[PDB]
Amino acid sequence: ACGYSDRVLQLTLGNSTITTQEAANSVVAYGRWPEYLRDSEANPVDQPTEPDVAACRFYTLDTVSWTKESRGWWWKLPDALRDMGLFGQNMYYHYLGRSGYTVHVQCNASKFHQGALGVFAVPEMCLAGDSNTTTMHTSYQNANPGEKGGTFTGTFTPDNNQTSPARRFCPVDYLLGNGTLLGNAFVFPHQIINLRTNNCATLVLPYVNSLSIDSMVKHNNWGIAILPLAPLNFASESSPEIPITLTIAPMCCEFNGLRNITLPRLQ
Amino acid sequence: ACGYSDRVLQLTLGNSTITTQEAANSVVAYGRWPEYLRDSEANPVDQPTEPDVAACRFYTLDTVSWTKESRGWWWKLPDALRDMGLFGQNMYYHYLGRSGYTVHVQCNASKFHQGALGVFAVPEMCLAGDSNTTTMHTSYQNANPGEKGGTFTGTFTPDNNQTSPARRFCPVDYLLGNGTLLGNAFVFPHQIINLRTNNCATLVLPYVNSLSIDSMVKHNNWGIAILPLAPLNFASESSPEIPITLTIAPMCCEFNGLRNITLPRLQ
Amino acid sequence: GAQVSSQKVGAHENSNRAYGGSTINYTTINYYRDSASNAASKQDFSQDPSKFTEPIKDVLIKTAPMLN
Amino acid sequence: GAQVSSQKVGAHENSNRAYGGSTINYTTINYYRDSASNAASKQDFSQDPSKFTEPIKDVLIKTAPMLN
Amino acid sequence: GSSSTAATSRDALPNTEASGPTHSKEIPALTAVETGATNPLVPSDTVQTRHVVQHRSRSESSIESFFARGACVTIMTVDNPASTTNKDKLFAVWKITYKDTVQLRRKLEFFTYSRFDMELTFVVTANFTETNNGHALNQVYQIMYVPPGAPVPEKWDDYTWQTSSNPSIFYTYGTAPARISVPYVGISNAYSHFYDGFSKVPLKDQSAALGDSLYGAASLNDFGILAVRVVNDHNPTKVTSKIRVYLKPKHIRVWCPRPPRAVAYYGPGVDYKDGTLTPLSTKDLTTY
Amino acid sequence: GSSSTAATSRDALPNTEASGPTHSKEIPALTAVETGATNPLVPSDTVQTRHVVQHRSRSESSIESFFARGACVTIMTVDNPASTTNKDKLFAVWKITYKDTVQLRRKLEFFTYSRFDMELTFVVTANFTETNNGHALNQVYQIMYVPPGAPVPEKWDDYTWQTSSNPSIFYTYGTAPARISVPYVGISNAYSHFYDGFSKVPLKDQSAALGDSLYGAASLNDFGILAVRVVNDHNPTKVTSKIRVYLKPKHIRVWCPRPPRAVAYYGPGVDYKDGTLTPLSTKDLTTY
Ligand SMILES: CCCCCCCCCCCCCCCC(=O)O
Ligand SMILES: CCCCCCCCCCCCCCCC(=O)O
Ligand SMILES: *C(=O)CCCCCCCCCCCCC
Ligand SMILES: *C(=O)CCCCCCCCCCCCC
Repeated sequence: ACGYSDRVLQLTLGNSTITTQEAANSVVAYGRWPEYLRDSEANPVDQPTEPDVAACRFYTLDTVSWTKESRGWWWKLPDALRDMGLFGQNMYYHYLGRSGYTVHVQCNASKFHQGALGVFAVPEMCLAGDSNTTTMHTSYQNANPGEKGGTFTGTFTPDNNQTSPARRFCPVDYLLGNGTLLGNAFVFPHQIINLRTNNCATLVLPYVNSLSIDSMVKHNNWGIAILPLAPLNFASESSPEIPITLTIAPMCCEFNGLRNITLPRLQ
Repeated sequence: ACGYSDRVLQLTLGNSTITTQEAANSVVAYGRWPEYLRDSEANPVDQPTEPDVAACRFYTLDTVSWTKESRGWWWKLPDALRDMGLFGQNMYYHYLGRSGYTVHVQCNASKFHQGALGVFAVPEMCLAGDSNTTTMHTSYQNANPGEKGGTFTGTFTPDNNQTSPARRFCPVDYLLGNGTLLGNAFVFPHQIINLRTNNCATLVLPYVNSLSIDSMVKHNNWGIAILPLAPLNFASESSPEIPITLTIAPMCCEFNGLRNITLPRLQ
Repeated sequence: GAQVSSQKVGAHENSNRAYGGSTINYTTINYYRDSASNAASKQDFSQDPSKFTEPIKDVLIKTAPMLN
Repeated sequence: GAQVSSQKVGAHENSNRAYGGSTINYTTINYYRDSASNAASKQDFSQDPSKFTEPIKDVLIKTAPMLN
Repeated sequence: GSSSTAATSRDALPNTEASGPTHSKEIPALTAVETGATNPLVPSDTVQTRHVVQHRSRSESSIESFFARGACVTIMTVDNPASTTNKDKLFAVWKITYKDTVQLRRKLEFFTYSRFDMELTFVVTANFTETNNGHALNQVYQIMYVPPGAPVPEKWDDYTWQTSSNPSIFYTYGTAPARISVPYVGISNAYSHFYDGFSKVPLKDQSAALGDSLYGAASLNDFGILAVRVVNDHNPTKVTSKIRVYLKPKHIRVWCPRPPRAVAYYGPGVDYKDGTLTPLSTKDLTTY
Repeated sequence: GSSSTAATSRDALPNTEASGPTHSKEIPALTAVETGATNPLVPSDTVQTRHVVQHRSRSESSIESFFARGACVTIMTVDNPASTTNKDKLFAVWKITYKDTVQLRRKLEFFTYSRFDMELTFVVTANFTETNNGHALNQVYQIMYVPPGAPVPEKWDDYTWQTSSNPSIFYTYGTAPARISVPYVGISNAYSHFYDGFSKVPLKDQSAALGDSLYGAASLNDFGILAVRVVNDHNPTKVTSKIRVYLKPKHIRVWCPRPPRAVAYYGPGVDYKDGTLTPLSTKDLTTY
């Protein structure tokens, strides 16, 4: 009647707005919109900080590039937003924090391009390490890349330097980087950016954890995994490239246990 | 509101379903949906066989190829379905039969192709023969090609072998293969597959005859004629080709006068 | 303090004055104060799978185009 | 949730203020949720043998000629 | 006195409704999986169907029923040797976990989080080892739960086996397997099957060694240990014994489904090992 | 609270009625067995009778009562040898069936189809075999049901004995025989005692080998296997054991009566063997 459509959306949070004209509806993970911590589930007793529009707004991370050789990308939350404006400051000044998110993945191309990205949001996205001599050895620094994220690989390559081990993840793409088959990742909240259909993915994520609130600096609640289910192609070019951009807004974030700021060892 | 559309249809008969996303509505010939024979119009008194889903389902015939030199194609009904599953068996085991049909012609291409097919359903589609020395001489075998159908030609070529005459049709395209001008074939139930607009034609055909029921093995009730009203073209290629596929479902078919099976001379 | 519940009978004996038919019940009495000590009742609930099969914000009407 | 049923008494003790006479009953309580776990009740039904002994379409009257 | 007993696990699934031919703009068959939704079709959406009164139910695939089994989670070895042995009498210490074996672990790991009461059952077997004819009298075993912080036994007979506060089971050989229940004892609102994090934040101002910890590990799952001994004094003929521990999660709830483990387990985390990464076998695309 | 309890199995049969002399066109005695019917006569139809109050009943020949007995359907052998043996420790694998023995099989085969809950009882016995004086401690046995598709154990101690999902019974030697019940588990609406058909249609367009299958066989009756082991580790004195399995069909219904097996069984089908086809003995026609 007025022409409203699944494909055309506007999202506004704080001082930020996203528009899209080629959406494929949007997902609310497990049917649960983000929410503040109810009194009946509360646990730290101090009055929480709730930054509201100062932190619940769209932050855009560094753009990456999709090519025919890309195996996939991953980020962790809250880690990818640790250095984002007042969200990052509130996270590091407090022992505890909780937050939900709107995740908007952006990737446009043309009616002559093809390819499809699976965009998965995974609760507790534990990834496999690079070692066959020690388990659970990925270091804090390598497990937490911040906004640059990390990547998947098509080949497991064990680290053989036992003198100074690399201590990083070696996440194999068809094993979802965690020992399970990628074809089943669709039981996690997801969308697919299939270039002939849509140019974005939107996932609204509730805070998920076995606790009401926890250490954001120690623990990532959600992982975002983006993998090419169908490879990028274009006209008859051998090396096409198109960018992928992530923009994420915290939602209903609240924090407890205020003290001096955490200054983490990140390199 | 929900986005329902003329162009997007689903047809389901028996265990078969057709979908289309570029339809141009669909035609019900002479406004009459197929029906079983009413008691007030009945004639053989034996209890009829009505195969229902065993025969009233979509059968796909062998695909043909449209090129710049194609003059057109024709099929007859029930003949084109004579060897199709239980429809064919019920037809040959009974003296009498009647049936309506859903005819779905399929031909997709691209936004850079052009061309237009007239798809006509003709009651009693009598075609002209190849002879200028004998009339009404096309043989049963040549008049009934089965699912491969036959073709139209742009040139009348009289058979001059009077020793062993070919005895086949010589159907000239602009004379609709029957001595009348093709420009007037639109008074028959029809659709046009014009590649910029639609990729299919759907014709629902009632049983039409001067009798309530008749010999399917002797007599075809309907002809399907497909002719290029505008020739196939593409980019600047000299020899484009695109396939045309026919899928036809019998509807409300019923049969009388059961006996041993008819074994016809078809070659 | 007995709990009496009904059984879902699968194979029925030739009997309706004792077994197969006139609803066969069973009895449970908890012997311990701690509920962790209890047996499992197996009287469990089902739910709609939608939070996993249809987690989209705008309702899916299956007869309609998903994208519109 | 006890089931009380009667016994068919065969040998009766010299007693009618306790055993033999004033209907002797017995008690059953099912302890399991699965009915396959139940004992057999043995309270079973009989039927007419006609589906095997007289499966003829037209009724047999024994005093009459079978063929007529 | 007597208590007597909305879709339940044992309810019949929906009937199939009869449906006939169709020709319309309704398009159930066409869909768009990019949205993240699965198309909710039933057969009457794409074929003609008859009416069928459905009697099947999903009673055996409820979470409770999928998990209603004891699974072996460890084998503990103990012995009772002669007093003249150079070797110490063996008592066993096992850090409680479902990750030392693989079958229950894989089933629980279809989910991210769970809550349950735990039933533990103990099967105890014994045998002679020296080709001797000497005998032994029936053994009694002490299975002591030593929760985190309590003193772990260092000798089969030290003071810790007094168990004034730890729960202990004294099991008699040859009797019915021992069994206890435990409540949901997690320090969180649910057990975490996966913890994407660390127990320590490494600080810039501190040495790397001081801020280091294992990936994916936390006391979320430190439940302490079982310590087991043969209570009988040393005997001249040595007897060795094994205690098999079976875990059944009862009264269970689970959250956030996951793809199941597809390559062999490799330690208590999600790590995998080279040479085990090829679960699928060969099959040609157009071969049935 | 308390529930308290149309021809039943224990009802008295019909009384004999008194009947006197007769002279008429009524002809009960004459009949025609060509019709396929049995003549429904009682004694008062052909002789003079007195009145008799009948007290006998058919209570013990109801289907339930005819089958209310455990019957041995197999004997499984297992052992627990020294660790120094060249021979592997024997665990047993038995494909579940009532056709390895003959008595229950013949009774069930009075019928074409049946439905029942199954009660299985297990009697376990053990003995020494080497004339040695060495001893063994009381054994525990694991009886694991491995349903079709689950991994069958290849060694007495491999991972499959974890039983996270298969049901297992751990039986202790010297205690009451083990016992479980199973529901009617058939993939059909009744168990088929006879299946006149094949599991494969041989197709013209396919090799004969590819379309071949055994006559009368189908997964209608594939119920999987029981796998049994001695759980105790190897002992210096070898002990051998036997597990006898008894099957009682309870809560039973049966359909389509058949002539009983009259010549010796010969495999799991109806085949017979040369030399066994003469069940009847000699008796002269006019000799009482
Ligand atoms: C005498 C016996 C005492 C038994 C003591 C049981 C102690 C608690 C064990 C908790 C088991 C936890 C299973 C889930 C573990 C997880 O979080 O991954
Ligand atoms: C731990 C013990 C488990 C026992 C498992 C019992 C498995 C089902 C057995 C079905 C018995 C079928 C008897 C009739 C067979 C037939 O169809 O001929
Ligand atoms: C409800 O519990 C009252 C009905 C009591 C029925 C008999 C109880 C059977 C024995 C239970 C003993 C106590 C268990 C610790
Ligand atoms: C009906 O069941 C109520 C009357 C209860 C009578 C006493 C029950 C005896 C003990 C049964 C225990 C529960 C068995 C699992």
